[PDB]
Amino acid sequence: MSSLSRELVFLILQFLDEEKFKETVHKLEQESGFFFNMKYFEEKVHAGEWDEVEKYLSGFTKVDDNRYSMKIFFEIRKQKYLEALDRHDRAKAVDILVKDLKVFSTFNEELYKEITQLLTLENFRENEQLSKYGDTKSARSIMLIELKKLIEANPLFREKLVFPTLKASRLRTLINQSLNWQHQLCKNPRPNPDIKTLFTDHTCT
Amino acid sequence: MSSLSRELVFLILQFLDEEKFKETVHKLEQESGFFFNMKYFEEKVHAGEWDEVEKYLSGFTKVDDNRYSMKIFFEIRKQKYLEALDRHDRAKAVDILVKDLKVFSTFNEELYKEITQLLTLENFRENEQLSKYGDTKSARSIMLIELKKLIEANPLFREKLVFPTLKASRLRTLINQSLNWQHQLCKNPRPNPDIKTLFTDHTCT
Amino acid sequence: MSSLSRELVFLILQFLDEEKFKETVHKLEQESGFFFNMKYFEEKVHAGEWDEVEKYLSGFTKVDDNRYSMKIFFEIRKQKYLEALDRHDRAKAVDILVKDLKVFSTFNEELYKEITQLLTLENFRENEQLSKYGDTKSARSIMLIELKKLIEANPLFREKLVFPTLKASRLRTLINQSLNWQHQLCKNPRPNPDIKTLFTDHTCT
Amino acid sequence: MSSLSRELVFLILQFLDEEKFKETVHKLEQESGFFFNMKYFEEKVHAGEWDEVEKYLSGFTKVDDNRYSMKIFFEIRKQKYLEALDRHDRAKAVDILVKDLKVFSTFNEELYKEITQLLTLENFRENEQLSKYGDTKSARSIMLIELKKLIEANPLFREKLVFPTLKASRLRTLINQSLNWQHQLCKNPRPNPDIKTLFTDHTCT
Ligand SMILES: [Zn+2]
Ligand SMILES: [Zn+2]
Ligand SMILES: [Zn+2]
Ligand SMILES: [Zn+2]
Repeated sequence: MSSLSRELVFLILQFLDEEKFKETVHKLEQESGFFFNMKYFEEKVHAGEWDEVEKYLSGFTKVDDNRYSMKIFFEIRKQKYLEALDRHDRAKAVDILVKDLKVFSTFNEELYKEITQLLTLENFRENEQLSKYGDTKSARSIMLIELKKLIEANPLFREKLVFPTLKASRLRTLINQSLNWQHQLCKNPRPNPDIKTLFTDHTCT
Repeated sequence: MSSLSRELVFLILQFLDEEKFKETVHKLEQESGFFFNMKYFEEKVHAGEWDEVEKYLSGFTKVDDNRYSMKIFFEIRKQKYLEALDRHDRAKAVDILVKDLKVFSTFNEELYKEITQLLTLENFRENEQLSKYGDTKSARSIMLIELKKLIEANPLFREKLVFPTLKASRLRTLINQSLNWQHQLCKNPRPNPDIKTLFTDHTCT
Repeated sequence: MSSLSRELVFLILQFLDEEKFKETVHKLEQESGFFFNMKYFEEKVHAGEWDEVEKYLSGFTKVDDNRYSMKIFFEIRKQKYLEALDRHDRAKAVDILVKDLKVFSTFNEELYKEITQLLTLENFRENEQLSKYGDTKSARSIMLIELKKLIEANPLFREKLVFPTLKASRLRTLINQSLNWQHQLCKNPRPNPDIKTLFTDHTCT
Repeated sequence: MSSLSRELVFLILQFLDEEKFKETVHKLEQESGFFFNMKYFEEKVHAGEWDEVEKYLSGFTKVDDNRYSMKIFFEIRKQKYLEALDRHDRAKAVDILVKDLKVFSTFNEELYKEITQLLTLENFRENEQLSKYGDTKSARSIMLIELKKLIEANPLFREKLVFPTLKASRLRTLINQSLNWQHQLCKNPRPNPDIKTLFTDHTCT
C-alpha cells in the first residue's frame, strides 16, 4: 500500500463513522489494521462478545506475535473459561480449556495444570488467587484495565491508537474539489450546473 | 441520504473491493442496503453460514416485510432444521423449531405441525415430500436455485441487484482531481510538487 | 411351577419382608409375578422412579398385552415427558417422545401428533386439555388414582392384588417342624439337643 | 440375626437360584451381605454395568471402610472416567471426576491432579502410564484380574466368598419334613393324603 492509499482509508473511516455505519467502520479498522479503536474494544469486552473481540484483535496481531499480545489473548480466554464455570456449564469450560487455552501450555506447563484443576472445585473462589472474582461485570471491568495497559505497551499497537485529527467530512470536501474541477473545464460553462453523476465526469451543454 | 452520498458509497464499495477488503465490502452492502451481492449470497449459502446469511439479508428486508422475503427466510431456516436432524442432533433441531420457525406458524398452522412431526422419524426421508433430500451439498444447491428466483422477484431487491458499471478506481481518480485542483491554486507553483497529505489542502512554497 | 412351589415363594416373601430386606422382596414379587404390591407401586410412582416402575410392571405385563396395561404404560411415559418439558429439558423430552412414546402412535396417530406439538409451546399449559397440570407432586398423585383403577380392572392383575393372610413367620414355623422331626428320629435321644446346622439333618450322640 | 436365620437365608438363596430368579438372588446376596458372588461380579464388570457393580458392592463395604475396598472403588470409577474420555464425552468425564473421584483426592492430592489433566489430552494414551489401555473389553478384563485379587485379600470379604456346599433343594427337603410331621399327628390318619396348603397345618378327616 502507498501512503496515499493508506490515508484514503482513514478518510473513508471518518465518512463511514459520520454516516453511522458502525459495523462497517470496525470491519475496516480490522481488515486494514491501520487504527485500533479503544472505545469500541472496551465496549465489546464489557459486553462479553468474545468471538468478535478475538476477531477484531486478529487484524492487529496473532496470538504468538509477542509477549504482550500473548498475555492479552490469554487473559480474554481465561475469563471466557471462568464465566462458563460460573454458569456451571463445565462442558463448555472444558471445550474452552482444550481448544483455546491449550496453546498456552507450552509456555507455562504448571499454570495450565493449575487452571485445569479449577474444574473440580465447587466454586473456583476456593482458589485464593481467584478468591477475588466478584461478579462478571466487575471482573470484565478489572480485566479491561489490564488489557488497556497491555495494548498501549504493545509495540504492534503503540502507533495505531490515535486517530489523526482532521476537519469533518474531509472526503466530501475532496469529492467537491473534483466536481469543481470538472465544471471548470466546461466551456462555454453555465454558471451553476446540475451534476449528472459522480460516476463519470460532469460536462455542460 | 442525498443521491450524492448514495453514489459515494458505491465508489467506496468499488475501492474496498479492489483493495481486497472482502468482509468490509459486505458489511457496507448490508448496512447501506444499496447493493445485494448475489455471488456473495450463493457462496455463503453453499457454506451453510446461516447466521451470516440471515444477517446480510437483514439489511435488505425483515422476515414479514412481504411474501417473497418471508418464503426466503422460511426456506433457509427449514434447511437449518433438517441439517440438525441429519447429524441426529435433535436438541438443536428443537431449538431451531421453536426459536426460528415458530414465527411462521401463524401463517400456516398445519405445515408447522407437519414439520414438527419430523422429529419423531428415524429418518425424515420417511416423509415422501422430503424423500428427495440427498446430501447437504445438494440440498443447499437446489435450495439456492429457489432463493435466487425469490430474490429476483422480490420488489425490495429488484432494484438492488446490478452494480452500476464504472471505470476502475473511480474514487482514486476523483481524489486525484482534488490534488490537481489544490496545486492549480499554488502560485508561484513549482511544476511537480510533493503531497504533504490528503488530510489538509496541498500548497507550494 | 407346582402350587407347592408357588406357595413357598409366598412364605419366602413374608420372611424377607420381616427381615426388612425391602429391595429383595420386590425383585421377587416382580420375577415371580405372583403378587403385585400396590403400596410399593404408589410409593415409587410418587418418587418419580420411572425406570423402576416400568421394571416392576414388566414382571406382570408387557406394554401391548391388553388395553389396560397399554394405557398404564402410556400414562406413565406421558408424565415422564411432561416433567422433562417443565424443567425445560427439551432434549430429554424428545428422547422420550421417540423412544418410549412412539410405540403408541400405531394405535392413535393423531394423539401422537398432538403430544409431539407440545414441544413448541412456551408452556404446555397453553393446551387447554393440559391446562390443569399443577406441580409435579400433584400430577403424579392424580395420575396414581387413575393407575390404581386401571390396575384393579386389569385382568392380568385382578388375581394378584391381595396377599393371602397367614400367621407371622410361617416359614420359620415350618423350619422348626423339620428340626423337631429330625430329633424325634434320634435314639437314644437326649431330651433337648443343640442344632449342628440347617444344612444337614440333626442327630444325637 | 441368629445363626439359624443366617443359615435360612442361604437355603433361600439356593432355592431362588434353582428357580432361576437371577435378579432376586443377587439383591439378597447384597442386602444380607452374607455371600459375595464372584461369578456375578465378573459378569457385571465385563458388561460395564457400573451402577449395579457399585450397588452390589455397597452391601459388603463402604468406600472408606479399609484400604482394599478403597482401591476397588477407585479402580472402578477410574475406568468409568476413561471410557467417557474415549467416546469423547468430556462432559460426562467431568461429571464423574467431581462427583465420584473427588472423594479420593484427600488421600492422594497429586494423583487427582494428574488424572484431572487427562481431560486436556487429544488421547489419554499420550500419558505413558495409560499408554497401555487397548480397547474397553481388554481394559475391563485386565482390571478384573486386579479386582479379584483386591477382593480376595479384603478382610471384609475373605469369609464371604465360598458358598457352603449342600444337597440340592435343601429348603424343599425341610419343607417336606414339616408336611410329614403334620400328617404324622393325624389320627385316624389316611395313608396318603392331599395337602390343603403350606399356609396352615395339614389335617386328615
Ligand atoms: Zn460545467
Ligand atoms: Zn502546488
Ligand atoms: Zn436328636
Ligand atoms: Zn394326615
